[PDB]
Amino acid sequence: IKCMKTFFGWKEPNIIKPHEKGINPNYLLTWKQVLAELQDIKNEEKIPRTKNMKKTSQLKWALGENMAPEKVDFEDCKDVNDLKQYDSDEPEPRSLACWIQSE
Amino acid sequence: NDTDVVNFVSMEFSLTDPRLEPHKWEKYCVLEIGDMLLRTAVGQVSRPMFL
Amino acid sequence: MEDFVRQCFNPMIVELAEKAMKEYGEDPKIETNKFASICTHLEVCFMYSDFHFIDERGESTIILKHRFEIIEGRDRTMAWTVVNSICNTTGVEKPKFLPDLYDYKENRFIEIGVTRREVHIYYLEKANKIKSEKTHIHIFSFTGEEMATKADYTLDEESRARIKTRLFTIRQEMASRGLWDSFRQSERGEETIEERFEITGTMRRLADQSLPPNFSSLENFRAYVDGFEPNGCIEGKLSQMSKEVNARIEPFLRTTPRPLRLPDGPPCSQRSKFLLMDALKLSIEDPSHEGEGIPLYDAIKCMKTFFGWKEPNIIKPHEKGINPNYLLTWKQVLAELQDIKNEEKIPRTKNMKKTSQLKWALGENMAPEKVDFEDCKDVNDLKQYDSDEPEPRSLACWIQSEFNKACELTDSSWVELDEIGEDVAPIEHIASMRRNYFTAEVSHCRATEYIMKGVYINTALLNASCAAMDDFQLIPMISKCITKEGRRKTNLYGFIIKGRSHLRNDTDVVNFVSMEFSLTDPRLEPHKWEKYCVLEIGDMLLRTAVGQVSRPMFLYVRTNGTSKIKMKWGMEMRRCLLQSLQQIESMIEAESSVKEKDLTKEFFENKSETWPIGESPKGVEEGSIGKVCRTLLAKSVFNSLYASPQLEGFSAESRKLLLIVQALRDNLEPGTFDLEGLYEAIEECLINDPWVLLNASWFNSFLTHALR
Amino acid sequence: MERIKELRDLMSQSRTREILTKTTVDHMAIIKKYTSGRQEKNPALRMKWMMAMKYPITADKRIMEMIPERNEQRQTLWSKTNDAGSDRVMVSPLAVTWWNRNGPTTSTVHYPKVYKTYFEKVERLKHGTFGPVHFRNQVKIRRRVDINPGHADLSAKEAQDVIMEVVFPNEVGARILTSESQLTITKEKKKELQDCKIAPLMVAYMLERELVRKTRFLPVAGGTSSVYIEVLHLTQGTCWEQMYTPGGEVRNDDVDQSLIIAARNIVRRATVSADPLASLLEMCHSTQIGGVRMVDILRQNPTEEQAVDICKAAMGLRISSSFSFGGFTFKRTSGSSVKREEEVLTGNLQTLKIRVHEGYEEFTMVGRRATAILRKATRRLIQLIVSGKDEQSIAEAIIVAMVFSQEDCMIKAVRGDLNFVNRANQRLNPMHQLLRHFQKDAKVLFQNWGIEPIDNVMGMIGILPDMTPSTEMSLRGVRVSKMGVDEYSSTERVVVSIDRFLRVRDQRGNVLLSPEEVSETQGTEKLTITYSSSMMWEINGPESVLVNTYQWIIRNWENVKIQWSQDPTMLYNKMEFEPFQSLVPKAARGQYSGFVRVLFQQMRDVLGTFDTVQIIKLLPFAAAPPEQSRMQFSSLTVNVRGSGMRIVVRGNSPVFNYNKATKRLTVLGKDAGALMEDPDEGTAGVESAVLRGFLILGKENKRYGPALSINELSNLAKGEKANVLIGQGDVVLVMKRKRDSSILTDSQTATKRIRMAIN
Amino acid sequence: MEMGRRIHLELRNRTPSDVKELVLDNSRSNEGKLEGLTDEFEELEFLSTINVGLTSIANLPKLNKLKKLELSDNRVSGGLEVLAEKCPNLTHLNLSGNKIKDLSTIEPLKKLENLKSLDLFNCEVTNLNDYRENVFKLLPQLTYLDGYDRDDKEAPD
Repeated sequence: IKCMKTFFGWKEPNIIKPHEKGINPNYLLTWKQVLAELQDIKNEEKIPRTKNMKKTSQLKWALGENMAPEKVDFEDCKDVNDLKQYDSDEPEPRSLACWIQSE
Repeated sequence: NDTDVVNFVSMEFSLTDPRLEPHKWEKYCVLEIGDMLLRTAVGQVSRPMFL
Repeated sequence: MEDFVRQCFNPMIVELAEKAMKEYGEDPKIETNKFASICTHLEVCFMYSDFHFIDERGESTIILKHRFEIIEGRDRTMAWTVVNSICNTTGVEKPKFLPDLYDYKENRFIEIGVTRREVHIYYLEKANKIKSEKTHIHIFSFTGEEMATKADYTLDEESRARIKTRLFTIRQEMASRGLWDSFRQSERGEETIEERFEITGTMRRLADQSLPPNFSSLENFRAYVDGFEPNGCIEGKLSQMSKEVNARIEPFLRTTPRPLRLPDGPPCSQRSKFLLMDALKLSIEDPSHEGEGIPLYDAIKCMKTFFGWKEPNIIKPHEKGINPNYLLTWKQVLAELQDIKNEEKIPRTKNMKKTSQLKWALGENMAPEKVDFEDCKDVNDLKQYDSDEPEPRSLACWIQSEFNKACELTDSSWVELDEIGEDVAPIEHIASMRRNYFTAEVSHCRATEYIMKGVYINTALLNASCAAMDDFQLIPMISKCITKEGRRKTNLYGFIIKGRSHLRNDTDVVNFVSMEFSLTDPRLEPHKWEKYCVLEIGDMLLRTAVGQVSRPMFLYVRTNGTSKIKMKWGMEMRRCLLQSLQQIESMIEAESSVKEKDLTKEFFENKSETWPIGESPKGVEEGSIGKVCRTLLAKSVFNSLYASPQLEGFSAESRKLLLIVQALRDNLEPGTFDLEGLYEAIEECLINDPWVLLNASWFNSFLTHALR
Repeated sequence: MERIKELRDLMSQSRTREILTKTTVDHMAIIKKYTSGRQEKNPALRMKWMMAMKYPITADKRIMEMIPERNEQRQTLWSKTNDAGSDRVMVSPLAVTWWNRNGPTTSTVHYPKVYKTYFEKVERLKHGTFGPVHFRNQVKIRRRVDINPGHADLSAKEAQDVIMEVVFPNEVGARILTSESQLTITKEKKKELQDCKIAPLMVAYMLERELVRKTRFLPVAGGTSSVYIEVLHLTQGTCWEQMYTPGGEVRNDDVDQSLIIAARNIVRRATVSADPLASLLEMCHSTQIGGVRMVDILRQNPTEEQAVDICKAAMGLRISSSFSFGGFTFKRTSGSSVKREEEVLTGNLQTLKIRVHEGYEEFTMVGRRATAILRKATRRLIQLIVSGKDEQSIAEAIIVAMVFSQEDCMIKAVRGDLNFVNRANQRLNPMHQLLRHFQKDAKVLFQNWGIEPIDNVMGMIGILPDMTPSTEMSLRGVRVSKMGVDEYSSTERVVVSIDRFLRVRDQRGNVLLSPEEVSETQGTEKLTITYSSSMMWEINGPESVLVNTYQWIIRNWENVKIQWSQDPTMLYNKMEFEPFQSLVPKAARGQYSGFVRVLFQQMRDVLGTFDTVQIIKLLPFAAAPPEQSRMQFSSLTVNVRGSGMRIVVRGNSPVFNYNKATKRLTVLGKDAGALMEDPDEGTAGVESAVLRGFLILGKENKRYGPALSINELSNLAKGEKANVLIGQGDVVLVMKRKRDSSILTDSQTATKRIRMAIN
Repeated sequence: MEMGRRIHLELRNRTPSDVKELVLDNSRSNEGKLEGLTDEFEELEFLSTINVGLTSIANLPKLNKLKKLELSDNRVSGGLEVLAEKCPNLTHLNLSGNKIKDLSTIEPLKKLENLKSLDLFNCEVTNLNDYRENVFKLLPQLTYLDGYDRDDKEAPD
C-alpha cells in the first residue's frame, strides 16, 4: 500500500497490445477491481494481515475458473465428435530472436 | 497432490513499449494504466506506464 | 407543460411565480397557462434589468447602481411603497396603474409585456388600459417582434437581441413539445384564462336522461356523489337480497364425472383436401432426363413409367354431380397428355382448352343471378338463406385408422431442411445433437409426407394462379424424396386443374378439380367418399409372397375450392414440425432440471423409458420417445389438415374439465358450482367433424382411465 | 427547375394553395398523418403473391440509363411502366441481381463508420470465449437492463441536435445557432463523415441508434452488463447455462458515483447550514461534474438515493414514494398505517423517542443480494418472507425487516447501549442505532424473539435462530423461499413536501426521507468536481482542493490575465486563494510569495517571452505577505495530506502536468482542463469554423441584402449583421456577438436581488 | 504542416536572430532532410524536433549558440561529424528513440567537450552489454547518461 501511494500518475486503463488468444476485457476489469479493493482497504481502520478478494465474474474469468473443463467419466463422453487425447503434439518450431540475447 | 496446479493472474508494471517487438509478447495483455515523469537532459518528460 | 415550465426556467423565478399566484388563492397544478405566463413575465422582467449599471459620471454601462429597478416581482404593499418612494425622490408622477420597471437614466416608469399575438394589438390594448402618457411601453413577441413608444427602445441592440432570442427559443421549445397552440390560445386580450369545457345543449339533455332512476339532473347526481359517505350500504343490501343468490361449491370426488355424449347419426365422411392413406404415386427413381425440374416434364416421365390405361368407368358416383362429365374431364386430361407427348416441344406450363365438362367441373357460371328483392318479392319460393343445423353424424373408425397410419414411418425421407452456421459453442453442439436426433426420428414419418405433398401442391397452385389469371392450368401433384439408396426420387400423386383465378380478396375462392390416383376400393366404405368420384382407370401389378397380383388402380376425382388464406395456411404446414419438438424438448429439459445433467442420449438412444401413448384391449400401451415424437407430429399435421371451429371450441371448453380432474388427482379437493353447464358447453361442440368426434372419444377414454 | 415548377403547379389549384398558405410549418407533421391509402393486412401473403409477378420491384427513372432493357439471355430487367402514384419505373429482381453482378463499383469506406454499432457486435462476438455448459435449475430474476453498448447515454433531444448539426448542416434549428457547447462528438462525427454518399436519412437514423440509450425488462440469471444482454439467448436457458465472455471493449462510466458523493456532501454540509434549501440550490446551480453542470445530470440520470431524492424534493420534481432502508429499496404494496410518536425504554435502560406505524401494512424489499416481503400489524410483526443467495444476505435482510417492524418484543431484547454517532458526530436517530446494534449482534434477540412450528409444504422452508434451514420449526412469521422472488414491478411517484430540515413529508403528514438516513461513507471522485460556491471545501481535502483552485484560475483566465497585467496586487489579495496557502507551510509562504512576485516583476519587465503555463502554475503562491529573500527557489513545497509535494518552476511536475502536444492540464493525475489557444501568436481564430454564437434581430430585413445560407455565414465580418434561413425555412436577421457573455448568467443578479426581497 | 511554415509560425513575425528557443513538434521534412533552418539563426539556445520525419541531420546550420539540441522519436542514422563541427558548443543532447546501430557511429560525439548530458532510449546501442559504462568510457566529458550519472543518481537541473 505504501509503495502504491508513492505514485500519482494513474490513468484510465486501456489495452494497447491485447491478448490475441485470450480474454482482454476481463484483465482490465480485474485490474480496476484490484485498485478499488486497495482503496476500500485504505478506507478501513482495523486492517487484518491479508485481505481476500471477493469472488467476481472478471476475477474467475482471468483466473480461469470458469474456463476449466469439468470432470466426467469416459463412459458418458465417449460419443463426442472432437474428443481426442491431450494435445501431446510437438510444439511448432520458432526462429531465434534477438531479445533473449539482450535479456 | 504436490503436482496439483494452482492458477494465478499476475500484473507487472513496466515502461517498455510492447509495439517495438510484439512477437516477444504473446501470452501477455498490455494495459496503459498511467504516465511517469522521468528526468532527462531536456527536463521531466512524460512516458507511458504499461502493465 | 407545468413540467416544462419547471425545467426550462430558473427555479427561483418559478418560486416567485408560485408565490405571486398563491397571493390570489390559485393552484398552479389546476391552472398552468397562467403559471407559464407569469414565469415568462418574470423572466423577461429580470432579463430587461440585467447587465445594466450607472457609471461614475451617470452614463449607462454594461457589466455601482442598477439603472433599471424591478417593481413587478414584489408584493402589492412593497411595489406601491417603492413606486411612491421613486415618485417622491425623483419627483415623478404617479402612474394610474402599477408599472413593471423604472429606468433611472431617463427617470421613467416602463411597463413591459410579452404577447403571443401581434405586437401592435397588444401595444394598443396597453395604451388604452393605462390612459397615461407618463409611462413607457415595451412589448415583446415570441416570434421576434417588438414595439415601443416612438421606437425609443431603451436597451442597446445586444440586449434587445438577447431578449428576442430567449423568447424565440422558448417558443420553439414549446412548439416542439406540443404546447404552443394552447399557450397562444389562452391569451385573451390582456389576461390568461383557464381551459374551459362545459356541457351545454344536446349533452345536457343526454346527461339528464342518463342518470339512475332516483335522480333528475347531472348536477343533482354530482352533488349526491360528492356528499356520499360509506355507511353499510353493501352490508344492508347483502342482508336484504335473498339467500338464493349464492355460489354453492359442489363436491367433485371420483364419481361425479361422466363421459361426453357424441352426436348420433350416420358415420362421418372424409373431408380432407387430398388423399392421405389411400394415395398411390407413380415413381421415377432418378430424374436424369432432358429438361428436368419442370413439373410437367417430371409428370410426363412418371406417366410413361406405367402401363394399364384401360377404359375408365364410374365406380363410386358423385351423388350430387354429373359423373360422365368427370369421366370426360379425365379423358381430356389423358388426351392432352398424349398430344403434348407427341408434340415434342413440351413448354413449361400446359393450358387446357375450355370445355363443357371443364366449365361445369370447376363451377363456372353456376351461380344464381343477383336481383333486387322488391323486384322478385312476389316469388312464393323466396326464403331466407338456408342456415339450419348441420347434420349430426357418428364417429367412424376410418379416422382412427388414418391417424394410426399417419404416426408410422415410411421407406424414404420426406424432409430436406436447409443448412445453418457451423457449431462453435458447446450449447450449439448439444442443440445440433438434439436437432439431428429429432430429425432422424421424424425424417421419414408419414406426417412429413403429408407436409411436403401439401406444401408443393399449394405452392404450385398459388404460383399458377398468379401467373395464369384467366386460363385453365394443369398442375401435376409431384413430390421429391430420398430413398434408402440415397437417390433423388420423384413421385406423382395425381393432377389438379384450376378454374378462374381472378382473385382479389383473401377469402374469395378459386375452384379446382383434383384427380388423385389410388388403390383402395371406395365400395368398401362408401360413406367415406361421398364427396368423391372414382374411376377405375387401370390395373397395377403388386408384388407379394404369391408373386405379382393384379389389382384395380382407381382415380379419385373431386371438386374443391381454395382461398388465398387457405393456400397460405397450406404452405405453412411445415411449422407443424416445430410444434412437435417444442412439446418433447421441454420434457427432456424438465428431467435434466431434476437430474442436473443432459438427457438427450438417455432418451433418444436408451429406448427403455416410455410414456402411455395409446390404448389396446390388454390395457394402456406405453411407447418410446420416437413413438411420442411421431404421434405429436401426426396430431399437429392433422390439426392443420382438419382445422375447424368446433375443434377449437371443444379444446377450450375441455381444458377446464381436464384441469378439474387433474386437480382432483393431486388430492386438492376440487369443487364446482354448475358442472352440468360445463358439460353442456363441451357437448355443444360435437356435431359433424371426424377429428372432433375422435378427440371426444379420446377424452372419454382418458377420463375412464384416470377415474379408476 | 423541377421542384419550383411542381410548387407552381401545386399553387395553381385552389385547394393546394389554401393548404399551403393556411397550415404553418409547426403543423406540417400533422398533415403528414392524413394518408388516404390502405394498410395491407397480412403482408406476408401479399409478398408471397407479389413475388410471382414479372415486375414486383419498383425502381427510379434513372435506371433506364444504366441497366439495359435486356441481359444476354434477353430477359426483361426493367419495363416501360410507372407505379401507382409516382413515376417509379417497374423492374424485376433480375435488375437487382444484374446491378450487383455488373453495376458500377465504389468504395464503402464510410460504411463501417456509419455502421459502427453492428460491426461492434461483430467484433465483440469474434473475440469471445466459451465455457462448459451446466445443467441445473435456473432462476431468472426480472429487472431492467441496458440494450445497446457503445451509447453516449444522451437524451433524445441531444441526440437529435447532434444528428441535425452533423448531417443537416444548414437546416439546424434556432437553439443550435443560439448555443455555445459545441459537443466534441459532433465535430468528431463531422470530420469522420466528410465525403459520405450514403442516404442522409440512413446516416441520421444510424447516429440516433448509436448515441441513444435503451432499457428493457427481462429475466436474467447472470451478468447484467450491456454486452452480457445482447447474448442472453446464447447464455441462459430454462435448464442449462452457457459460459461466455464478449471480447470487445466495455465503457462502464463512473459519473453515478461522483453524483452520489456530490449529493452526499451537499446534504451533509447543508443540514447544519442556516438555510439548507436556498444554499443547496445555489450549490447545485454552480457546480460542474467533469465539465458538465450538475443540473443536467440530475435531470437526466435515473439515480435513486436519499441524498439525490431530497435534492429533487427541494428543487421540485417527482421521486419514488419509497425509502432505501438498510441497503434495501422498500416499497409499500397494500394496507395503510398511521404514524404515532412514542417513548420506548430499551433493555439497556435507554429511553428513545420514536415514531411507529400502526396498521396492517405490507411492504416488499429488494436488496443487492436478497428479496423479501413483510406484512406488519399495529406494532406487531405478522409475516416475514425472505430469499437470498447467501446466508449472510438472509440475515442482514431479516435484521433490517425486524428493526423496521419496531415491535415491542425486540425492545426488551436490546443488550448494550445504543449511542452510535455518525462520522460527523451528529446523533443518529433511534431506529438506525438499533439497526447497527442488531447488526453487531442479534443472537440474544433470536433466542428471545419467538419460536413456533410450521406446516411443511413445497417451495418454502423454515429457519432456526442460528440461521439454518428447517422444515419442522421456525421463528414467528419468519420464512425463506427456495425460489427467487421477483422484484417490484412498478414504482409510484407522488407529490411530496420538503421542510427546511431536508425532511421529505408525504401529503398525509408522514415523513418520507431524512438526511440522517444518508450513508456517511466516503468515496473517491473518478472525474474532477468543480464548485463555485461558498467556503464549502470541507470534505474536499488538499488533493481535490489543488484541482479546484487551478480550475477556478483557468475559468477566469481573461480577467486574471488583465488584472495581472494591470493590477497585480488586488489579484494577489483575492479571497479564493485562501485554502491553497493553508497547505503551504506557514514558515515558508512569505518566501514563496516574494519569489513568485519578483519573478512576475521580471516577467512584466521583459517582453516577447510570455508563458501562460508558468503564470497559471505560480499564481496561487503570490497570495501571502511577500517577505524579501534572495535564494533562487526551484521546488516550492505543497503539503498534501502530510506529504511534501514540490512544484518545479521550469518544466512539468507530478503536481502540475501540462502536455503541449494535447495542450491539456492535469493535477495529481486528476483531470483539470485545457487552455484556449492553438497558434504561437496569442490568437484563437484558428478553428474548424464553429458555426455558433449568433443572435437574431427579428424578422427578415431587406436592407441588409439577400438572404444567406447558414453554411456561408462564416464569411461574415466581426459584428456584421445579415439575413439567414434558420429552422425549416425561417428567414431571420442575425449578427455576430461582440460581448463575450452567454445566456446562462442572465437573471442571476436579479434572482439574488428578488430572493433577498422576498425573504 | 510543413517545415518552413512551422518555422515562420514560431518566428512570430520577428527576424531569425532574436529566438532563444524553437519548438518544431510533429512537423514534416521532405526527403528526410533538414530544411528552412539557415545561418541567420544565431541566438537559438533550446531547440526541439519531435516526430519530424528526418532521415538524418545533414542540413543543420551553424548554430554556435545551440546548447540544448533534441532529436527524439525520429529515425536519424549516419555520421555525426556534421553535428560535431557545425554546432561544437552542444551541452544537452537527446537522441531517445533514434535508429543507431553501435558505438562506432556514436563515436564522433566525443568531439564536443561541453556535452554534460547525453540521453538515449529505445535504441539498438542500449541493448549491448555494459552499454552505460562503455559509453561513459567513450564519452568521458559526459556526466549524466539517460538522466543518470555514473553512479545512478538523478540529475537535477
